[PDB]
Amino acid sequence: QNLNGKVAFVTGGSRGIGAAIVRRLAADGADIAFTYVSASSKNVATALVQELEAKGRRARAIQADSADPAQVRQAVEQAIVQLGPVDVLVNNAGIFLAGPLGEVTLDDYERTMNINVRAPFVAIQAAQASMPDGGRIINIGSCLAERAGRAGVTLYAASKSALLGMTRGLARDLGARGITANVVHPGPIDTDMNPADGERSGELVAVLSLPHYGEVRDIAGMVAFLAGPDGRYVTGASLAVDGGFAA
Amino acid sequence: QNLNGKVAFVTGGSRGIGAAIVRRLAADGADIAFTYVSASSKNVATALVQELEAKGRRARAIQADSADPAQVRQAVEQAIVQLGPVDVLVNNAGIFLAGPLGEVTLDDYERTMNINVRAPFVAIQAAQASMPDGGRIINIGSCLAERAGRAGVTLYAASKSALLGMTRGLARDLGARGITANVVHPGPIDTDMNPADGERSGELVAVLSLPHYGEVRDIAGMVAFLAGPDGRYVTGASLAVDGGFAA
Amino acid sequence: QNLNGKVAFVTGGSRGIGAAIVRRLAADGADIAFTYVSASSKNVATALVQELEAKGRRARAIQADSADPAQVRQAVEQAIVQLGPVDVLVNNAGIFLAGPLGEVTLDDYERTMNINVRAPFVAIQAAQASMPDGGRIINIGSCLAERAGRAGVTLYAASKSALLGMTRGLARDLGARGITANVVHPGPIDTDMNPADGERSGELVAVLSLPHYGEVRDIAGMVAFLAGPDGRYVTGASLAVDGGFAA
Amino acid sequence: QNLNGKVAFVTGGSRGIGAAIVRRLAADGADIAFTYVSASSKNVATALVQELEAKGRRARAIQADSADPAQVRQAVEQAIVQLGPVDVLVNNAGIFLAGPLGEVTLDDYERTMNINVRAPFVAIQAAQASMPDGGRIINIGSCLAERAGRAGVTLYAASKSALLGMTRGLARDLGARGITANVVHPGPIDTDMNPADGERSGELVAVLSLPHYGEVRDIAGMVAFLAGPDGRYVTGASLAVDGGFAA
Ligand SMILES: NC(=O)C1=CN([C@@H]2O[C@H](COP(=O)(O)OP(=O)(O)OC[C@H]3O[C@@H](n4cnc5c(N)ncnc54)[C@H](OP(=O)(O)O)[C@@H]3O)[C@@H](O)[C@H]2O)C=CC1
Ligand SMILES: NC(=O)C1=CN([C@@H]2O[C@H](COP(=O)(O)OP(=O)(O)OC[C@H]3O[C@@H](n4cnc5c(N)ncnc54)[C@H](OP(=O)(O)O)[C@@H]3O)[C@@H](O)[C@H]2O)C=CC1
Ligand SMILES: NC(=O)C1=CN([C@@H]2O[C@H](COP(=O)(O)OP(=O)(O)OC[C@H]3O[C@@H](n4cnc5c(N)ncnc54)[C@H](OP(=O)(O)O)[C@@H]3O)[C@@H](O)[C@H]2O)C=CC1
Ligand SMILES: NC(=O)C1=CN([C@@H]2O[C@H](COP(=O)(O)OP(=O)(O)OC[C@H]3O[C@@H](n4cnc5c(N)ncnc54)[C@H](OP(=O)(O)O)[C@@H]3O)[C@@H](O)[C@H]2O)C=CC1
Repeated sequence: QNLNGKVAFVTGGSRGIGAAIVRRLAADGADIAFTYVSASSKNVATALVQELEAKGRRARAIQADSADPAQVRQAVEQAIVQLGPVDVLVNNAGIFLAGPLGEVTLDDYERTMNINVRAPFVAIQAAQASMPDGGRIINIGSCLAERAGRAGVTLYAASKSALLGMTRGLARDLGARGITANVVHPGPIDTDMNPADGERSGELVAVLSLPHYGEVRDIAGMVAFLAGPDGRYVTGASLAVDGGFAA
Repeated sequence: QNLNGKVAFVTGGSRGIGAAIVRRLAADGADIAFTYVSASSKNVATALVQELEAKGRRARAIQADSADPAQVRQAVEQAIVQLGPVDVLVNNAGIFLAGPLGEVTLDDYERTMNINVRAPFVAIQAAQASMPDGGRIINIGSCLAERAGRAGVTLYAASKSALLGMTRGLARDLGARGITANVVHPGPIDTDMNPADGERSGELVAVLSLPHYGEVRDIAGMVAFLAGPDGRYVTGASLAVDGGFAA
Repeated sequence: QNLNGKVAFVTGGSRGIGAAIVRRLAADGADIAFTYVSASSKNVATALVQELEAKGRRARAIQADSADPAQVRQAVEQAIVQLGPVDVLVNNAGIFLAGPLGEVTLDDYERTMNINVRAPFVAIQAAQASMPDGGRIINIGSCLAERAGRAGVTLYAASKSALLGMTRGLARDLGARGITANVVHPGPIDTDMNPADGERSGELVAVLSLPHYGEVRDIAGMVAFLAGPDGRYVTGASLAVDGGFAA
Repeated sequence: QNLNGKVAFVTGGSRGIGAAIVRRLAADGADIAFTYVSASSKNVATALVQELEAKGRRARAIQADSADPAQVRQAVEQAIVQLGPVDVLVNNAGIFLAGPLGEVTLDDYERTMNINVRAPFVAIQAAQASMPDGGRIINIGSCLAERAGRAGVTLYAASKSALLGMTRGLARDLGARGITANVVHPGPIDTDMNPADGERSGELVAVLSLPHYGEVRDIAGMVAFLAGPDGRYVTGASLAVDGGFAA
């Protein structure tokens, strides 16, 4: 289709929104490389690769801890060597540590900032060197980057709003090559990080414009749109897929 | 066909961005009704309708001056009886009157607010009474709504930023019915109203992230995405298709 | 006395937030002219003039229905004849019509748009020609301009988000003369229009960062800061005085 | 003296914007503690302290590299013991590293994020434990957090937009104690880091609404406003003092 002949790199592709993104981009015809960290995700990841090869797509699963900048850079470099320069980079892997402000530890701080901020920045730096003209960079942000709404999300909210300025700076840095950079903001999305049946799920739905959690395909479709022909003129933008959480 | 069996209504569908939207939504399978104002556009408008019928879509062109609240309301009422309840309402017709602040007249003001603000609001009121659950409302705004950037556009920017609160409030009003309301913000788009080769065009390209005007298909593609299945959880959002004018 | 020798114009200065603005600006040394609409307010307004003159300030009370553009223009012109060119223009008078979207009437729309949008533009257009270099324009917006948050405020929200684009275009139109233009956004404020003890008031406090309504001096203080020496480099900004409603 | 009897903490208080803040908050009557990093600033820092003591204020200058979390925490703890619990915390010290995206180094990343993001978070965590009810947190951000405008500022813009989410979450975390948290975004301000006569200054003045750089008093005045009685209902806000750079 419209991604035929293109290479996509997706951090966190083993499950949740990232697995939905890799499936959607592969269906659009991209060759896919994606990362995972947890040892418990190794089986899921190699099964995911087998599912994509069975559809005739090239695919690689790469273990790379986003907490470690060297591991993210190596993953991209390995992806480039095996599939070629990356056309679509999707920074999706994330961590959510929430709680009373006085209990936040330095490990909470370094871990959140390395995974949610520095890793996307390192993947971009590694990928951009050889990204073909008209390339795409798509960061997964969060509705909490633009509105905290509640107590207990200060550190997470700061890591995710760091991507706003990073994305706008990237759209300026790379626009002369036709490369676009956008950040997508999910509202509540039914995944393991945020189950739709969690005890907190109900008070959250109460503040949405649409009275329900979204689904992982909602995010994958926004990403597929920014990745394809229809995204060519969208850049530097914050695109909320949040059910009207912000309205 | 992502829009098969749906009805779409589009103000200002005879040329420019509005024409590209009607072609795109019909090509996605929607029956289309759209408005035009000048008698000079009557030929172009009815040629457009036969072009869609020749592709097997039902389509109707209705002459309705956006300045007149009854004409817009009657235009929507006519489309509902001829094509059925509208699933996709696209408020696109607009006027751009620019110049020194001291030279602004009351006719400039009433004409700008009647066309850019009141006409969409009237069209939404007529369409919403019978819009099926899961429907879509899409206002065409402007990058000048979020950043004026220059002298001489105060009246126009006020009329477009008026769609921001209107859209967010509509998302809340209609969200229990699954209906979404979004505003898309064009950057410079090569049209009759904004030619890519106008004498001021170069200084506008100079402040962009991507160094060229966009094209009418770029706005149409965003509209088609919000109109379809992948837009189902986007609501109350402002979506820039501006080449990074805002980055 | 940072406003000594300056003239202020305040729509709606007879009560609520506008009465607090005229009091605060006069205490800073401004000669003041302000408008009222209700004949029932003539006693409060002329009482307000008497209180200011007893403090040695020049003051004028001018009846001007904001629904009528001509009355606003003539009020500004009279203030100018009486006190000299206005240094500080404060657009405060406003109307709040809320309710179900299907019950909005054209009278609701016309009255809301004339009072909340056209009247400020007309006052600015009257005052700007002879506004001294370094003057100030301050529009009173609302937190609902940036976030509707709930159903029933669509029309009001659109009227208020119209001031964002108008204010940013004015900051461009007039900045070469040193004139600033800003919009202030009250959060819930205890006044006649929004009593703190209304039966609906409690659910609103529940979404604030500070757990209470604000007070009219909170807006008056923000206005005084913009009017005076510390505001000289602030222009085109949206300033929330909303108790953290948007946070 | 609206800050009488209160204690203020200001990182980077020896010169530029931070010195003007320490002078303004002391002149409003606060006892002040502030940090510096360079051994070369030790004379300037202790001279500033003597200037404040000569006006009758208590003041302490503490060398503390913001890059080092323990030094930042230690400085806040030392000031709490010496001057008492902090009422007004001003995170001002910052670093600007600009250049091509591909040349950004690990040290550029680590130093920018440790200084612009982590140090403010650490100062806040230390001060908030004993901050008196009704206190104020004021982060110094940048107009580049909200709009990059140009190529070459990606890292810096990411570090500053991180303060947006941090500030909004802090406002929720602390609002129940009456504490406010806001970010001030300077435009170009004539200092050592951004001299008003630099070769790049003219093209920058060309994109402003006011056609000149601001001055350090313009920033000190907005902080003093936030710190005082008139800021009591402002929280979670982004307040631009940018000459209309964003208009
Ligand atoms: N879902 C939501 O409601 C919201 C989500 N977001 C953002 O969406 C993105 C993911 O959403 P979601 O799918 O819900 O998250 P999940 O926790 O459900 O899935 C997490 C994925 O990220 C990967 N990941 C986590 N930490 C690391 C790491 N240190 N190194 C490498 N990979 C890692 C996991 O890999 P493994 O399987 O190997 O652990 C897994 O594939 C995140 O950025 C999150 O912040 C934004 C707003 C709200
Ligand atoms: N193109 C750009 O660079 C930008 C565009 N926009 C917005 O995008 C939208 C369209 O832009 P563009 O395509 O350039 O506009 P064009 O002027 O090229 O096309 C205008 C269309 O609107 C119709 N129209 C105008 N006034 C009325 C009215 N009173 N009643 C009915 N129909 C009317 C015309 O019908 P007829 O053909 O009969 O005249 C025509 O079909 C507008 O909302 C515009 O403000 C915003 C920012 C930048
Ligand atoms: N109150 C709140 O919590 C919020 C307030 N706002 C905005 O703040 C502004 C004032 O709010 P508030 O003071 O609470 O409202 P009030 O009704 O309490 O005070 C209104 C003032 O405006 C004047 N006024 C009202 N309508 C007109 C008109 N058509 N023509 C001329 N003068 C008029 C009245 O004059 P008279 O005495 O002659 O009637 C009165 O002095 C408005 O623009 C409102 O939208 C924004 C968000 C929330
Ligand atoms: N000025 C501008 O044009 C703009 C400024 N800003 C922000 O405003 C704030 C101040 O601006 P400006 O006054 O121009 O900055 P300056 O560089 O002129 O002053 C720097 C101050 O920060 C201190 N400092 C720097 N690094 C450290 C550190 N690692 N540990 C402790 N103290 C440190 C310095 O201490 P010493 O004296 O020991 O060096 C000095 O007091 C910064 O956050 C900046 O990014 C935002 C937008 C535009």
